[PDB]
Amino acid sequence: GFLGAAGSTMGAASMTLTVQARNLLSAPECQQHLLKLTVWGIKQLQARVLAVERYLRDQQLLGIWGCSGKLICCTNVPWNSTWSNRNLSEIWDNMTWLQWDKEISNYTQIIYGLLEESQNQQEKNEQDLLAL
Amino acid sequence: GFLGAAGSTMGAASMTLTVQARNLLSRAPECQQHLLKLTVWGIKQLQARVLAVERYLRDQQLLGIWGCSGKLICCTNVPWNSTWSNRNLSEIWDNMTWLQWDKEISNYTQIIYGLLEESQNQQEKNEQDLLA
Amino acid sequence: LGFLGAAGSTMGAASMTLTVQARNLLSAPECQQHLLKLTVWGIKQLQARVLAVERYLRDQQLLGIWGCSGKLICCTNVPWNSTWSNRNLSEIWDNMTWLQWDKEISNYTQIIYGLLEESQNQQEKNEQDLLAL
Amino acid sequence: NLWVTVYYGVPVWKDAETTLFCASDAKKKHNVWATHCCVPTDPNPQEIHLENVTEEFNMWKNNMVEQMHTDIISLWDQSLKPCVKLTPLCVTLQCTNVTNNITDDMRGELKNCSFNMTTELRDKKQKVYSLFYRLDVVQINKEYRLINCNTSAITQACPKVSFEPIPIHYCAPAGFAILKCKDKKFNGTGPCTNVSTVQCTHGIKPVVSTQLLLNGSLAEEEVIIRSENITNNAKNILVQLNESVQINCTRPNNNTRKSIRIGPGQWFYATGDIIGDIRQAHCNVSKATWNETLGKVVKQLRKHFGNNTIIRFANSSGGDLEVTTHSFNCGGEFFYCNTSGLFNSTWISITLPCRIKQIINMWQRIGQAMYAPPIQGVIRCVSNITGLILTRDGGSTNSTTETFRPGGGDMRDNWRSELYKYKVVKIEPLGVAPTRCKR
Amino acid sequence: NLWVTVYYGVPVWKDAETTLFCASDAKAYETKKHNVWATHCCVPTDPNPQEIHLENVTEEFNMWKNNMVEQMHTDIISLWDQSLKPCVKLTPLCVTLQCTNVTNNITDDMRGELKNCSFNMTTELRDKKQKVYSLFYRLDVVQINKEYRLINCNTSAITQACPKVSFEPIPIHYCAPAGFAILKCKDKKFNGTGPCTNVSTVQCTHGIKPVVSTQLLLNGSLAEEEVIIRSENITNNAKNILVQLNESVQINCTRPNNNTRKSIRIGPGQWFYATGDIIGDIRQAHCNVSKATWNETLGKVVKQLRKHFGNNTIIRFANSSGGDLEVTTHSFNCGGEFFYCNTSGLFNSTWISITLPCRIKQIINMWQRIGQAMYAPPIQGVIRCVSNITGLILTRDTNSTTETFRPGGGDMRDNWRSELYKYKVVKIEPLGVAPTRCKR
Amino acid sequence: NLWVTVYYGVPVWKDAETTLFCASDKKHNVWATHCCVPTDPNPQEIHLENVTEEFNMWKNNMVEQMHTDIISLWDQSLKPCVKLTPLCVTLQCTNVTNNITDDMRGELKNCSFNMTTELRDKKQKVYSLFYRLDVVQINNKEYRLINCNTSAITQACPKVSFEPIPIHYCAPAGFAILKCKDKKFNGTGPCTNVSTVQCTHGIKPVVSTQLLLNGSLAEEEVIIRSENITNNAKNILVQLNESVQINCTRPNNNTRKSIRIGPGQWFYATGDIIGDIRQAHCNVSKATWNETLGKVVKQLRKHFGNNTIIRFANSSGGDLEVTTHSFNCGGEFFYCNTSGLFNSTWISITLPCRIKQIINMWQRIGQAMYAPPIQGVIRCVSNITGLILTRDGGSTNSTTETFRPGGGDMRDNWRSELYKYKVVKIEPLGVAPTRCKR
Ligand SMILES: *[C@@H]1O[C@H](CO)[C@@H](O[C@@H]2O[C@H](CO)[C@@H](O[C@@H]3O[C@H](CO[C@H]4O[C@H](CO[C@H]5O[C@H](CO)[C@@H](O)[C@H](O)[C@@H]5O)[C@@H](O)[C@H](O[C@H]5O[C@H](CO)[C@@H](O)[C@H](O)[C@@H]5O)[C@@H]4O)[C@@H](O)[C@H](O[C@H]4O[C@H](CO)[C@@H](O)[C@H](O)[C@@H]4O[C@H]4O[C@H](CO)[C@@H](O)[C@H](O)[C@@H]4O[C@H]4O[C@H](CO)[C@@H](O)[C@H](O)[C@@H]4O)[C@@H]3O)[C@H](O)[C@H]2NC(C)=O)[C@H](O)[C@H]1NC(C)=O
Ligand SMILES: *[C@@H]1O[C@H](CO)[C@@H](O[C@@H]2O[C@H](CO)[C@@H](O[C@@H]3O[C@H](CO[C@H]4O[C@H](CO)[C@@H](O)[C@H](O)[C@@H]4O)[C@@H](O)[C@H](O[C@H]4O[C@H](CO)[C@@H](O)[C@H](O)[C@@H]4O)[C@@H]3O)[C@H](O)[C@H]2NC(C)=O)[C@H](O)[C@H]1NC(C)=O
Ligand SMILES: *[C@@H]1O[C@H](CO)[C@@H](O[C@@H]2O[C@H](CO)[C@@H](O[C@@H]3O[C@H](CO[C@H]4O[C@H](CO)[C@@H](O)[C@H](O)[C@@H]4O)[C@@H](O)[C@H](O[C@H]4O[C@H](CO)[C@@H](O)[C@H](O)[C@@H]4O)[C@@H]3O)[C@H](O)[C@H]2NC(C)=O)[C@H](O)[C@H]1NC(C)=O
Ligand SMILES: *[C@@H]1O[C@H](CO)[C@@H](O)[C@H](O)[C@H]1NC(C)=O
Ligand SMILES: *[C@@H]1O[C@H](CO)[C@@H](O)[C@H](O)[C@H]1NC(C)=O
Ligand SMILES: *[C@@H]1O[C@H](CO)[C@@H](O)[C@H](O)[C@H]1NC(C)=O
Ligand SMILES: *[C@@H]1O[C@H](CO)[C@@H](O)[C@H](O)[C@H]1NC(C)=O
Ligand SMILES: *[C@@H]1O[C@H](CO)[C@@H](O)[C@H](O)[C@H]1NC(C)=O
Ligand SMILES: *[C@@H]1O[C@H](CO)[C@@H](O)[C@H](O)[C@H]1NC(C)=O
Ligand SMILES: *[C@@H]1O[C@H](CO)[C@@H](O)[C@H](O)[C@H]1NC(C)=O
Repeated sequence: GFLGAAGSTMGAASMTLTVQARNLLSAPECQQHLLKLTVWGIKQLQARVLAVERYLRDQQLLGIWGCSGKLICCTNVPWNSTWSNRNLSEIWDNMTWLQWDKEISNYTQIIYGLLEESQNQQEKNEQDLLAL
Repeated sequence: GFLGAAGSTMGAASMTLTVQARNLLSRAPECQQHLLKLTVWGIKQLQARVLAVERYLRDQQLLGIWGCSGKLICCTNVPWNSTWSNRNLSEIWDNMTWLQWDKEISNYTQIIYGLLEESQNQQEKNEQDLLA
Repeated sequence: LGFLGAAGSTMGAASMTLTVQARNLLSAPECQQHLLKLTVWGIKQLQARVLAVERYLRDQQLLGIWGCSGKLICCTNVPWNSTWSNRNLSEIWDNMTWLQWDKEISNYTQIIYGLLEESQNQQEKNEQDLLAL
Repeated sequence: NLWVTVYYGVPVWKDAETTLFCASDAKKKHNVWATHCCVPTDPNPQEIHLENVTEEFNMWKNNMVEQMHTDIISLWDQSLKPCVKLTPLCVTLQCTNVTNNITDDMRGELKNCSFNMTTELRDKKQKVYSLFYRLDVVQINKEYRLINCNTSAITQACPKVSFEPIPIHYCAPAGFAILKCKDKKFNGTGPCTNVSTVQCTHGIKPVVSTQLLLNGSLAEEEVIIRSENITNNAKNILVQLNESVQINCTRPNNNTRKSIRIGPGQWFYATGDIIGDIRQAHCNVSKATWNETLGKVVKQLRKHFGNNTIIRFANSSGGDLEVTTHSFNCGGEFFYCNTSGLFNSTWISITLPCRIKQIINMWQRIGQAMYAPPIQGVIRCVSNITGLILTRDGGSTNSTTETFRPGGGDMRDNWRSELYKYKVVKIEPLGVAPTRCKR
Repeated sequence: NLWVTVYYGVPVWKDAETTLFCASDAKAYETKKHNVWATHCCVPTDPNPQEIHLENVTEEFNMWKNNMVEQMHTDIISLWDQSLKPCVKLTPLCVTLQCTNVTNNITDDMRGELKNCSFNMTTELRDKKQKVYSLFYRLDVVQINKEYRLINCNTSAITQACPKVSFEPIPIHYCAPAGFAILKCKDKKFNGTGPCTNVSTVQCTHGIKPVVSTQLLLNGSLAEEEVIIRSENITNNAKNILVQLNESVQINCTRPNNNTRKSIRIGPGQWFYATGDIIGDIRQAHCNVSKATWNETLGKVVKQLRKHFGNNTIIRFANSSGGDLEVTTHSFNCGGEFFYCNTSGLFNSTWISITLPCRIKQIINMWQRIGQAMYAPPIQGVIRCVSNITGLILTRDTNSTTETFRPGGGDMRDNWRSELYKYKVVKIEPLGVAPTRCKR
Repeated sequence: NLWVTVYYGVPVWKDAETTLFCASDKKHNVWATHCCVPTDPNPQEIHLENVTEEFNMWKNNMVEQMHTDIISLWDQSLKPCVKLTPLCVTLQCTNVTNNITDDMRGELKNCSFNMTTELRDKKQKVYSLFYRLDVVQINNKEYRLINCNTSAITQACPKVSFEPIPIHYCAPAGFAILKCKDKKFNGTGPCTNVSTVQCTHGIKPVVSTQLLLNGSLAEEEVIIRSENITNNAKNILVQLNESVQINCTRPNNNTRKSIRIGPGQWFYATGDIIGDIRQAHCNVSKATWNETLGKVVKQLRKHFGNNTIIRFANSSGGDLEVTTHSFNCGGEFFYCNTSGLFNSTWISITLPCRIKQIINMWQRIGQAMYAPPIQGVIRCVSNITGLILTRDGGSTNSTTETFRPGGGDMRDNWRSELYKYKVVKIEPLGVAPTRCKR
């Protein structure tokens, strides 16, 4: 079930990441009438184009942050108590991922900026180390 | 030599796999003027281009999920079954046309794909747990 | 600094801004309904969007071919040829901009790309055989 | 000591407005909806129950409703677009009454007109004779014209095209999901407990009607009243019933059709003579069924207005025929039925006369009128009344008695009846959370 | 213990349908601007295409079910209609005509085949009218009861084709979209359906000329140097037989009358192009086929035809069965005008210089649809056209010893099936697996 | 020991030609309706430190697109409007001599005709006023509309506004718009002060000829730009650093009649004029105009020689659209006589105007638009921001050089506002050697 994990706790929900990932990118008579209805043709085509663009934006971010290739990545940015002052048991104390997300909300943009800078500094450092 | 040679040794095929991958991806203002007026042909061509993109991405996503992205040939941890094929390397690798054999495995292909995803799901968890 | 703020900057310093260009490249219902009815215009925009995706993917596939996908900075096993450039390392990373560099070696772009492709295929085959045992 | 971890594929979503796909059962032909809503629905709905999930629904702000309204009108126009124009027929008519087999009820309602119109060749003229209903023809200065001559163009619907409602399923695009509220006795807005996820909605038949709602859902276990604001007398009230009320609608007259060549390759379909006696169209409603059903509604209205408040119904309101009467598309012809016999009671079989009209401004917009070809033979429809659209005629200092009227001139509110339980959300797979690991 | 290995690319494919795109090469500017096939196959061809010789690949090529043919057919229909959109309607001409015979310097063979008609028609202004004169071919005019009308008036509105638009076959190439490939059967004697070993792959087909004809196939391939008979099912009388010849037979068609054109204003931006008046004597249109060549060619067909019948049975040829003009005569479109030639002179023999008279028609139903009509503008001067007969469409229908074959028409799809009999479209599917010596 | 490394996200661009998508900040305005996408409330101009770049206004692809798209919008605007085909009939016209100033006798005609009514069988008698520029004689009283022999006439829908509204052109992703900030940039060559923007400034789609209206001013000094300053076959675009105010009017108090041309359709006819008949005209301040020409001359002296004997003269002969100044004021179409502006040799001004209702919106022919009458009196004020001039060819080394105003493609108006912008594409992969090896 695609959103079967919707009621799951954040911890439990980690085991369904794959089903959602697959769903995100999921008759001659139908083709003939859809093409004639120029507007329906375009509306459906636009939807398909957008789905691709959204998919790619998420993949690019995982690339930029150094998390590509995995559904789960650890980073090198420490957690700030400002974003959330809950402890580990509290974060996973039967909270629905969705509820937790509602609590973080606006702090998301900050986190992404930190991840992006961290990865770029890391690549420079690795380039220099490889040269040595 | 887009298809190389279907009749060549399965391992021989390695030499042209880069070529096959590159050939999956594709200025006269006049063609543009005609297609914009030719609305139905404009839509059919956009649909064809969108399809090619979607097919490409679905395969890449799948390699990603399986943990086989970033490489042409991936070794995985799924045991081979005698119910799919019961032949040694002389018979099934060095003396086979890719196409005839591809057809026989098709029955069992979806089984294999599900197994590949699960193996990777387990590996990602194990790596996150090891990195305390 | 800004999106192309580093455009006139020395090549070395400008390397620390690569994140922004990489991201920018992939970035009112009443209006949408009007423009939807206007079929030709709508087709022009779809074509523009489809091409933008195609160009993006072309570049990503190519980094994949060269085997350094996921990085903004790629290191290789292919040496630099004096034929391509006989400039001083000081000149290459300093006292020049990327705009200047690009036009100076534009003649060899395709050479380098072919060499990088060959290098990667050789590396993967060797890895396949080393793991085998 | 926790560090940032990024997770892709987290079960998180946010409200969104997108384009849905039109899908239908994979099985007749020449039906506008079945032909164009071409995507098949063979798999059973993948309804996934969400355990311990609370979500807020708001039918009055639902964009699925707006989307159906827009698409239905658009599709309607595409269906009629390639059909013959009747603009060549907007000529002075010579008309007399039909006096043949006339009863008192239809006296003066059916009128016999003749006129000079074109032929295959542009040099010739022909005189033809057709019947019209009084509602379509206006007197000028025996001299008449069609009413849709000064404000609009008239086109004829193609005789091969059916407008019979068939089930439509709306399906989400990848990246989106439809959340379904299964709470029983759910009121138009607020949180739902029994929430499930589906890829497509329940099939909906795009039935067009005024005043009474037909062939929809039955409100589960009881009469349910839904409104945007019950207090505000400017809002419509949608009431769903838990018993179907059977209504039989008949157009007893046996018609024949005449095919006339208006021009090269073009045809006009005219109403020919009636064979047999002339009678008024009408609909039958069971007396007891209606009386008990209405009483159930009244009890539910007192639930919100008080046990010392008298509820009375009034017979419609003044206005255009399209809103003062109950409109059907029965058999493909358009009936305009008088509901005064249904809404004349005070709380502390029934036959409805109907008139027939052929030139229809089906949508509220003006400038495009469709001419309904006549249907030969005799028409009979049997249908289920599944709900009411009521207006509370409030705004006065009379706490003692409230007056209700049937009403509603906007089809938009008809789709709200079936779509009240669905919501569309967008999936947001990237989530960030801390844990005990770091690079 | 060989385990699953995942391969990104694999040299494999499956049969598939996909939309193909068109490319062509106009060799001159007018063609680029006014040739219908040139304006709508804008994309230039590959200056140097390659053919890849797959080895030890045996594949099935079913021409009768080939989607590639179906696309060519629907595409030509759409293209034909598109070219007529921005053209003058002749609705104003669907009027009563007053007609007499053309009796001036006319051979008896043409007597009654050409009429002199006049009518009242509109002018630049809505109020004023003019009387005009033109000639019509007998086929397009029907007597109503000296009053006549055009034949299309009781069925459909007619549109005049734009006067400088050219509908003339040029080589057309079909090209695969990325992810797809076109396979060819190079087997010299490859019979329509069933496997072959000589299989190669190309990006685009060779050029095909979209020549429209109804009985004899013109300007196609020459059967890989042997006479070849192909059909879906030889046994079933309901199937057509496509016969390809190993040499061409020339057919010389002429419309000898010297025509002129009259340009008539019918409205503010609307012109009608009328047929004018014939200069010089009036003669019948006709086509010449070498008699000896035709005999010999037909005999070769008979020899091969008997391969699937008794060795000493009688092969009888006969003329067309009843049907419409488009079916029973040879529809030949050349020089800008439509000829309907009588082919009975080609099929009047029993086995064990031929002059074919022709008719001219201006009102056309190209695809056998009757919801439209087209009017062909007249061509001034004299038309002379020499074509190559490359194949035939024949129908075979307990006479243990004698069988009868007749020429006949059919769906235009058949012309394209013949030229495209050797091509197949497949989809490439890069992923696959194998058991090999490695673990993660 | 240097190795090839690859950098993705390198700030390098190449010249490119791509489609721009249009955005802008009444509801019946054709441009506002099309460029309905909102703009950035605060566009961010990024100055590029130490970047030199070459611009060429005469080959600017942005100009070509503006031209193509504006034509399309006019066609889309008219596409759903009522055709006037039924009015192409013999007209019965009179002289209209009542209360007419003597100097314009003959400009108006009063014509009657037999028009169909909503019912197809019945006919009606119609009276309407016309300008002599639209109505042409057949072979004394019998006239027809001029386009009865060439094209269908479509009337404009009366509710649609064609008032220029600023339009901003924005780059699609992957592209950027570069602009010159240098003052006194003459259009072809490197500029030193270069910024990058997401969108251009707002450009009003003003359609006019000879004198450019409601544009930008040239900083602090007149700039003369041309593809080739010594080629008499090229036009010269002169941008002023001061505006000149011009007051235009159509003084006649008009009325609108609307008649039942057919079912669901209305035709807009000019009815009787309420007052006296007077000519349309434009006022140009005399002293300001004299100063304006002197400034232009100073810059011409720099290009052609300090002998500075220069003569201005009126336009060449030709069609009304090219020889007179043309503009749309209040929705009406005016053609004005500019000879009064070019009568001096160097070493208030009233311009009479005429009104025309059947308009060829662009230089192409075969389609025409009918401008419905506007009631009341029309008056507007606009700014002259630049001029289009042609240097006459002829004998060389003339002591006196000659310049005359004139027209040209509409592209030339748009080249003015867009002279400073260029579109480039970003190409993110750069390759350079360094010390790092795998
Ligand atoms: C299958 O494939 C084959 C190819 O293998 C296709 O066959 C080709 O089809 C095309 C298209 O129809 C033909 O093109 C046109 O040909 C005509 C005529 O030229 C041919 O005939 C000449 C005959 O004259 C000689 O013999 C007669 C015998 O009766 C005799 O009476 C006469 O006095 C004279 O002795 C041949 O001479 C000519 O050359 C040949 O002979 C050579 C011998 O040595 C040989 O070497 C050659 O190879 C060749 O065989 C040829 O066979 C052309 O006139 C026509 O050209 C048009 O365009 C040009 C370019 O501008 C223009 O100058 C021409 O005047 C002409 O345009 C005018 O006429 C048009 C009507 O034809 C009209 O529509 C235009 O608007 C225009 O009219 C204007 O100008 C006139 C000027 O006088 C003016 O008065 C008007 O008012 C107006 O302003 C084309 O080239 C090919 O010829 C034909 N190939 C063969 C071998 O037949 C076949 O179609 C395909 N099959 C199918 C079903 O599609
Ligand atoms: C609520 O839902 C109900 C139930 O679906 C709707 O009522 C039905 O409406 C349909 C459509 O009008 C009715 O179907 C029609 O029946 C006609 C009578 O058929 C006779 O002949 C057949 C044999 O051929 C016998 O089996 C049958 O018993 C009868 O003796 C047919 O003639 C109709 O077909 C004609 O029109 C179609 C176009 O629609 C053409 O394609 C055909 O060729 C032909 O000319 C048609 O099949 C159905 O009978 C009704 N059911 C009931 C119980 O009455 C309500 O209308 C709906 N309510 C609302 C408001 O929408
Ligand atoms: C260069 O730039 C100038 C300045 O913008 C342009 O000139 C303006 O053009 C507009 C459009 O024609 C003029 O606006 C019109 O004014 C008419 C008069 O209104 C007076 O009375 C009202 C009373 O309520 C006052 O509010 C108002 O301020 C005035 O005192 C109105 O009647 C017009 O509205 C009608 O027509 C429009 C047509 O689009 C309809 O949409 C409306 O519903 C209504 O029927 C309109 O508002 C403006 O006054 C002009 N200003 C000046 C200084 O001239 C130039 O045209 C431009 N140059 C070029 C070449 O385009
Ligand atoms: C939900 O569904 C169950 C089973 O159908 C029912 O018992 C219950 O009353 C419903 N309402 C809730 C629990 O929200
Ligand atoms: C029920 O519907 C009324 C409509 O007037 C609304 O005001 C009220 O908030 C709704 N209650 C809930 C949350 O079900
Ligand atoms: C040869 O052609 C006949 C004609 O119908 C067909 O039946 C037969 O299968 C063909 N044989 C092959 C395999 O080519
Ligand atoms: C061909 O047609 C005959 C009947 O004429 C039939 O018996 C036979 O089975 C058919 N063969 C094929 C190809 O199915
Ligand atoms: C021509 O064909 C007939 C058979 O129809 C044959 O009898 C005759 O001998 C042939 N003539 C030639 C050219 O040999
Ligand atoms: C009056 O009519 C004469 C023709 O008889 C014409 O020459 C003159 O210009 C007309 N005057 C006006 C004001 O139209
Ligand atoms: C300005 O004009 C001079 C000639 O006087 C020319 O050399 C220079 O390149 C031009 N510069 C620009 C930006 O047009």
